[PDB]
Amino acid sequence: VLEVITEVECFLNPEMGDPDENLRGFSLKLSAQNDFSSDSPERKMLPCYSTARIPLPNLNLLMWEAVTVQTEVIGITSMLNLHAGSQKVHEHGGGKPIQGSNFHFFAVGGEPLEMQGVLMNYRSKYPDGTITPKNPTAQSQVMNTDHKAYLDKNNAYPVECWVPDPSRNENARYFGTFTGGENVPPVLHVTNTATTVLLDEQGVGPLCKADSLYVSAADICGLFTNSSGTQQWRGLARYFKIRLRKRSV
Amino acid sequence: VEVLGVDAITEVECFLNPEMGDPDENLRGFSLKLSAQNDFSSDSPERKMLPCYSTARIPLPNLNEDLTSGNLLMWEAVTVQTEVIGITSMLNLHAGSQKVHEHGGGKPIQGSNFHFFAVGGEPLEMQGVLMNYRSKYPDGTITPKNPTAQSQVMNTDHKAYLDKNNAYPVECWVPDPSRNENARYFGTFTGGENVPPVLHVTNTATTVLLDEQGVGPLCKADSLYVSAADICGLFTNSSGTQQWRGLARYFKIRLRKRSVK
Amino acid sequence: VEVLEVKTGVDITEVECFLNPEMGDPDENLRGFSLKLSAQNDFSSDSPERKMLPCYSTARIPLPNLNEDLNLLMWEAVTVQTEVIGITSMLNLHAGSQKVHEHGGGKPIQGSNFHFFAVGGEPLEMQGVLMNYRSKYPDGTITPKNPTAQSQVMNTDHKAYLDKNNAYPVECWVPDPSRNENARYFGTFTGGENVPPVLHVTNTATTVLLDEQGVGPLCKADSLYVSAADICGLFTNSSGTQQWRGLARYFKIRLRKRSVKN
Amino acid sequence: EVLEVKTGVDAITEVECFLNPEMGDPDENLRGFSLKLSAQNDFSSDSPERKMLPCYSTARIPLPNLNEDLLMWEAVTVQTEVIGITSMLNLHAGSQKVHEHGGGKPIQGSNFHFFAVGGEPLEMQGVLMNYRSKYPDGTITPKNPTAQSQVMNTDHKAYLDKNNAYPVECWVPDPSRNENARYFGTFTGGENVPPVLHVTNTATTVLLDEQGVGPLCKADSLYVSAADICGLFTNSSGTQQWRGLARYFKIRLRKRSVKN
Amino acid sequence: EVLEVKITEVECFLNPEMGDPDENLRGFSLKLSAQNDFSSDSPERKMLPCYSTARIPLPNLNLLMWEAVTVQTEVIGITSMLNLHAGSQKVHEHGGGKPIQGSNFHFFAVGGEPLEMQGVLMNYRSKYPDGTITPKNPTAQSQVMNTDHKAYLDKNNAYPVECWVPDPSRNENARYFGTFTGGENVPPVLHVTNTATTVLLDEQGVGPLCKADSLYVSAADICGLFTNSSGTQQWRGLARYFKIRLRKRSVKN
Ligand SMILES: [Cl-]
Ligand SMILES: [Cl-]
Ligand SMILES: [Cl-]
Ligand SMILES: [Cl-]
Ligand SMILES: [Cl-]
Repeated sequence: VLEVITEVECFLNPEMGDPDENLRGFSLKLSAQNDFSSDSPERKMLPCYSTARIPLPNLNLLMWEAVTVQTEVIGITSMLNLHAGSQKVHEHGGGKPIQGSNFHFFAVGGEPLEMQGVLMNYRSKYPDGTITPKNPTAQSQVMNTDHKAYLDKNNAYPVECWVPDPSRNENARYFGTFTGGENVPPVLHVTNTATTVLLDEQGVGPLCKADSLYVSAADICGLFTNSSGTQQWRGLARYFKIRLRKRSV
Repeated sequence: VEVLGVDAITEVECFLNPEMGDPDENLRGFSLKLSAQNDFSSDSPERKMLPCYSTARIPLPNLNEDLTSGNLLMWEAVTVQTEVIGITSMLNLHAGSQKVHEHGGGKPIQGSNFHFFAVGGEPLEMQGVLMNYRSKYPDGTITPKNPTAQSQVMNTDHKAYLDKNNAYPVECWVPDPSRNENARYFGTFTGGENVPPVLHVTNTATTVLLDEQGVGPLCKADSLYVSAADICGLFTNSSGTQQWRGLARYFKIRLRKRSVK
Repeated sequence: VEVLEVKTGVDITEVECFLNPEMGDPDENLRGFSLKLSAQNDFSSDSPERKMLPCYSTARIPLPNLNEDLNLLMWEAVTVQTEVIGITSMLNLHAGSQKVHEHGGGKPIQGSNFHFFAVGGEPLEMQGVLMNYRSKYPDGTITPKNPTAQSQVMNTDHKAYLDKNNAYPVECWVPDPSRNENARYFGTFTGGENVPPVLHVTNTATTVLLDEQGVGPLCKADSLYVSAADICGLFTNSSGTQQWRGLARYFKIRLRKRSVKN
Repeated sequence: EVLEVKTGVDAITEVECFLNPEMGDPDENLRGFSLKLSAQNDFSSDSPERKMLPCYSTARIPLPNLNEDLLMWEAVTVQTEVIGITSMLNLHAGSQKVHEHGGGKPIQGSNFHFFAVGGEPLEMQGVLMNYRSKYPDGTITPKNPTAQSQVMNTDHKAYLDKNNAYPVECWVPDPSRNENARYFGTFTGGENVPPVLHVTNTATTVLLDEQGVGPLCKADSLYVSAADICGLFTNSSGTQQWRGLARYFKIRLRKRSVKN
Repeated sequence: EVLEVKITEVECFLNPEMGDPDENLRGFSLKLSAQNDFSSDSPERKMLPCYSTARIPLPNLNLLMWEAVTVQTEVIGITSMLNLHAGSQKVHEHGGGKPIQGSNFHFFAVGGEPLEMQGVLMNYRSKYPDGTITPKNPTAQSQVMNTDHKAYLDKNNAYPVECWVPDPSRNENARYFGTFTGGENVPPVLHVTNTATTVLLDEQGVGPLCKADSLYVSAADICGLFTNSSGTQQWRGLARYFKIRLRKRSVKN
């Protein structure tokens, strides 16, 4: 990497499971109380990480360096609809707000996000279309160094199976907050005044290999509680605006 | 709206009223009672049940005697002081609100809330997202045209200017982070049945409107745009019915004269 | 008032005040509490009793005139140290409060709270806003005159000076952000049934009262005004009835002499 | 009164201590707990037992003797934290089950975390929930209180001059005095409040005022004060007791020249 | 003692020691008991989470000593708590499983010697099981501060988290950071980022110095309670990653 502008943007859709053509942005209803010895969750019940590869102007070595990102979760006010489908809070009361466990995560890199597998239950039998830890053992419930993967397929890597790998990701920046619990309030902020700098302490940002920029996200907002009492994950899309400059390699 | 050398500062003050629905003449600042449990396939919210974005265009003094000149002057918005007005009104637990228990006081306003403002030199630009794309919205509202299942996530068709007061339902629209190059917007959504409202007042806080290059919103055709949504939470009537409560937002915006090409 | 330089000399006075709260004080024993809260009055017949309504506290601190000939000198407020007094009194869970469960301790004070202070060179300027414009307020209260539905959002008619102690109900009035050019105010409202009180004491915290140009509130008529509201939450009696509980607020204000033009 | 910091050999010292909590200690085995809490006493007949009332902790630390013809020790920094926060992860002993087949109920609810460093005893102001409370022998509480003692009564001034005597519910640090002390307290009230406690040997509180002057130690004595009521322990029966923990202090001091 | 500075990186994933009640429930404790009288409180080994520790040997440089300058650390697998289909009690009829929630402790340390610990007990009369190292000759004063209870974190899976805390009166040659959050319904809140570095230099710019060419990492990451369908509860813990930058420092003999 030697010394030494353009902007790209993306709306990245969430991958919550989409149990039918009308329920884009939701998961299938949650099952409960499967014994660890017989836990076979359906594909459409499992939120997955989102990713997109963004092609950049080819340059000939000059490389695009990501310098800043602006990002926010899109449609947060949609949760002020308490008239459609949600269980009443009490008799004559309005609908129950989306609430409970949530995960808000994004990454910007010059290559796919590197992940480490960890499982609640190693004996989980994951469905076709999902990519999950291979040859899991009891150690897969703590740290098992076999479970390395690239975030190289959209709507494939279940959020519950994978985390950003802090032992890799030399050429990406990632940020995530997990908040667990049945009554957790969603707290989401919007502003066009907030920028994250992507430069390390030596002043270098993600360098885009094969003229490619990779954005990654997961934005599980909480659980939607139907009138029947059934629960579904709700997700929202994440906007990215990335400022890049030419750097000489 | 009070609108008061080359270093001339104009201060624009205004109190923007909330638009929560106002279901009768006595419940200004409240919505109609919330319905619940409408199947997605038959969800027809009443007009007066839907809080909408508040907005106003504030005309500014004309700056340019000669419209033919190489350079023109524009009002540039440099700072805003803002706060929500009448937050103490929620200490009235004697009127209309369900008792917390037998012999107890009234239930405080609480639950999901949204506190949002914008200051720009053109209308706020908005992106539509829906809980439920099959929602049938009522006459008087402006809501995403020809929504699809993709409207429940991101559908780039749904672009609008916040160009009408009490028309754009908060539940359908967010500020568009892909536009608004000539506006600053700030919002926080806090969801949940029991969320406590937390609101601060002080005449000592100022938000700077200058971007990275030190440039504020530039007021196009001498027009300053203020936008707000202040849903404080849900009021619970003795019956158990719930209504949105909103409050007005004050703005004090300082502007200077910028030369442009 | 044209503001000139700070008058330096061999002479920064400090003044201090403990400002008692005005929660309603329903009898001789219940100083610091309101009357039991009523519930479920229809908006059309809402007549709260005076002793049920917390009011803004205010005191005027008199200062010596500085002018040998009626250029002049005014006292300028530079800083304030302030804190809520007796926060630990809520650790009394043996007196009066409803058991949390059988064989358990008393229920803590909790729920909606408001913590507000101001320091000005003149009375606090307030703006009226009502939950219910049809509320019939009791003798001894000063509340918005000729309210309309618009009084439930913003009605610019409702301007008042905080010119009387224990008269302006907290539920009717907020500091006016469109006035108070000669005062600094700070408030946080936290609403809800089960809100925990969170209160900090420290003698290391100073609020600077100086504006953008380094100018504090000026005591135009040789008076300093301190204003407060400290509703800590609701006390729940064994019976189920609820009362507001308030606590006094301490102020210590650093003053200097400021030159101004006649 | 205050001149230059004196440097030289032996112009700096550090002192440390662990101050035990004073939660009431209802028997020889329940050190660090209170007696079970009563409830619903009428204000007119409120007679709390001594062992039910947590009190402020205080200790005097002697410093190397300095000469008066003035040189004084100046407190510059304090490192402090609450000791034994992980003991609350014992959910097997004595605590009511959260539900059938469940673990014990964690300690939770109203808490107060307070410390002070001064060159004289902490100065306190009295405020009462109920001015008619009848406090027990062995406690020092607001003397001859009135209805005003429920808000602010300026008669209630005391020095924190006795360990395990000044009940926390009766007294606060007096912000109108303590010219020669720094204090820091947080009260969080409510039945379900979670304890939140941080430990780290990398956090330092600076005790210097805006002029760069720390507490000055009169007669070569340093005074530490604390209250760390962590919350309520719920027994199997439903009875509740306060739980407190010790507090560590590490105080760095330097010599300061002063003119009497 | 400590003179001029003369760079190497080491990394570790340290497993949690939550009790591991059977070969399938690695990362969990045995179900919690409740309501033992203080006079008859005999917790099983597998029910007690313990501090984790690893010693990392470094090249023998001989004085010159290895000096720990920075640490990046992260709890690993926080998203696994989004599995609400495996084994958790339903929140209500037709509902999803109950999240892990309740009392949690998140702690780490980097030192040039074993972590120095201080013993404090909920109940001094607690009778601890074989394989655990707990306060010796405890008294009622062991429920507050009893200075007898000093120990080195010198063994992995032995020192129960409920018995021991880092000693603020020692650990001159280590840096430690911990937060305890107690309560029935406390929400786990965990952040991941590869952009966060902790500086380990003291006031004089000296990091921990690796006595006998050993670096010591210590942790406890009790995430909260898992509630089984039956109502029984188990602690859940997760591994902690460490990446430590070290430099050579000249010292006097
Ligand atoms: Cl794998
Ligand atoms: Cl549209
Ligand atoms: Cl009026
Ligand atoms: Cl006294
Ligand atoms: Cl020991």
